[PDB]
Amino acid sequence: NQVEQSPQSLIILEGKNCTLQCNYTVSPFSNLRWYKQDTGRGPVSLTIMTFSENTKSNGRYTATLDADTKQSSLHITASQLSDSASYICVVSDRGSTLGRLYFGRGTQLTVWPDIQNPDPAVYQLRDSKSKSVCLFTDFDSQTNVSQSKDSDVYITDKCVLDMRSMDFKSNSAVAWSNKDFACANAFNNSIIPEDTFFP
Amino acid sequence: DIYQTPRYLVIGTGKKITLECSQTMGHDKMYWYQQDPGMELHLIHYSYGVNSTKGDLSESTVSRIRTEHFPLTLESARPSHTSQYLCASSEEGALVGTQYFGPGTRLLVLEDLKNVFPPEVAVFEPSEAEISHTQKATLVCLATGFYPDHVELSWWVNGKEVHSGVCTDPQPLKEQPALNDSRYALSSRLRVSATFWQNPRNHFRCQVQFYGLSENDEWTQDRAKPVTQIVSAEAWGRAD
Repeated sequence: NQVEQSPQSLIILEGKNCTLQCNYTVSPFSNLRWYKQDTGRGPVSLTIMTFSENTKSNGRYTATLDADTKQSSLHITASQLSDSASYICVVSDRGSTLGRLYFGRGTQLTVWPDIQNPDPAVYQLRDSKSKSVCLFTDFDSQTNVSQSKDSDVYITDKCVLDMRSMDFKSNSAVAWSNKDFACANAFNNSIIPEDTFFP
Repeated sequence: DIYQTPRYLVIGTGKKITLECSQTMGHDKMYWYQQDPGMELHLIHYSYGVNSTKGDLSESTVSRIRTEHFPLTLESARPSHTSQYLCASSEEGALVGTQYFGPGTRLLVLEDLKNVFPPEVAVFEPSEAEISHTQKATLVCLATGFYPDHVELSWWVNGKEVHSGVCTDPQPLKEQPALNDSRYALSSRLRVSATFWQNPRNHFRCQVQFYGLSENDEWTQDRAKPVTQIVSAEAWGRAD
């Protein structure tokens, strides 16, 4: 590939800064752009740059271009959950009629909420009566919760939830089964902390 | 803006497909991209202008007749085509400009449609334990037994869609992951203040939009045809 990105992926807490790297062998050079592609959605143009302009700014994003060393950097300031996405470095090249674009493999960025006061708990949601659900919530970000097929029991991946009026953010995960199933069964001691609210 | 339809399409082998791309921005240059999962974007077709017709990647054809419209066509469909298809345009710049993208189309070509199933949606009301403890109420929605993966889940409170306090699984779960074609399950959470939930005049509705077959499609099975459709579940706030 003629467009290279670094790192492959990284995970940061909200409010912190990160820098993404891009290196290219594309010749002759024309221009450099950074795309932000949210999961499942289409790419969004952030910044475009040429050899003449070594810097560009869009919001909390700031891009840099060194044409000599053929390298570019994207700097995110005060990261937000919405920043989680793939970041694509796109390099443009001069042409006989018009243009060519070289897309590099994106850098995966994941932003986690910074949870000041964890209040981890496991609740049982009233059965619809129309399988029953268990809710593991308020745990901090470091907690690893993934999907599980044992046996007719299911567990989902943790997900961040933002209540904007209360400036509140929380992580949650859900588990359910048709069967014997109880909430203390769905989430066992691994992984839940030693202090976890059960009723 | 820039528009694309359909968002999700599932279709059988041999059938003809047409994908819509439209822009009111009056851009002369337009692009089509094919993107596989964890794949880079691939230029498939592009057009300089209003008669201009092959990209860097090599069966589909594109038609540019009127400026605003740049549809893409697959004459005969094959599983090989399964992928996401993005359309883009370009603004004014030194004679590529700024590139704008549509929402894209997730295209799934199956040889047999017998496996397609509609989802079942269920809402689960907040626990009393959570309310008194956190002074907050979380509702959970489950959509299950659906295939293919084409789904859009949304929450509607008192008639209006709400994005705040909502979390949805990025990826759906396979119910039987050992199996290649397997119906799915997807959950979502809506969290609101306790008093809010404790108001009985408050209505909560979890909606899943399923993209299935069409009336045009053939169905020989016993169960009702799994056509595109909306499946809902609702709860009314509970006074304690």
